Amino acid sequence: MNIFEMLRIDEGLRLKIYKDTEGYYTIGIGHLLTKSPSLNAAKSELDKAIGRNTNGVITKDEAEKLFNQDVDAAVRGILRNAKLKPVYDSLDAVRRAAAINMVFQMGETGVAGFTNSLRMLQQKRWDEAAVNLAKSRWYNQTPNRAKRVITTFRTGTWDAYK
Ligand SMILES: CCc1ccccc1
Ligand SMILES: [Cl-]
Ligand SMILES: [Cl-]
Repeated sequence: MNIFEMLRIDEGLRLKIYKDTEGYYTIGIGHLLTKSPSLNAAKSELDKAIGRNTNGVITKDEAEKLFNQDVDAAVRGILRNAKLKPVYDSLDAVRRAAAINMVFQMGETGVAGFTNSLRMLQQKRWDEAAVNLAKSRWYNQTPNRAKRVITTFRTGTWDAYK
């Protein structure tokens, strides 16, 4: 199992603009277009991202291409973050995917706001980190996805995704 497969399960795939769990215009595999309430602003952003006049609809290939760029960016964001990098480099491969998932979902600032959890993961105190991760708006808002990511950090296996 890998990051792409993991995120494809967590995010789904939609070829027409839709609103995410927070009510924000998104498309494809969890690609946020804009936080603005305007559908046009969203369509504008979409056309700018695809490089053509899409009219709110994209193909599967286009979706996958945004997806590759977004995963790439998430990882790169982690590596560039002084607070995140050290933790990320301390993790094994499976857990790294859990870290990428979080950043992809909520951005680097967001995650960078989980200080205590970061420290606990860095110390490899899995169960404790798992409990601390659960005390968050993230877990309360998207509990089933949070549980899957949390189990992944807790166990270091893909069991939650099987
Ligand atoms: C807090 C989860 C995490 C860990 C390392 C890097 C990014 C994100
Ligand atoms: Cl883009
Ligand atoms: Cl959920």
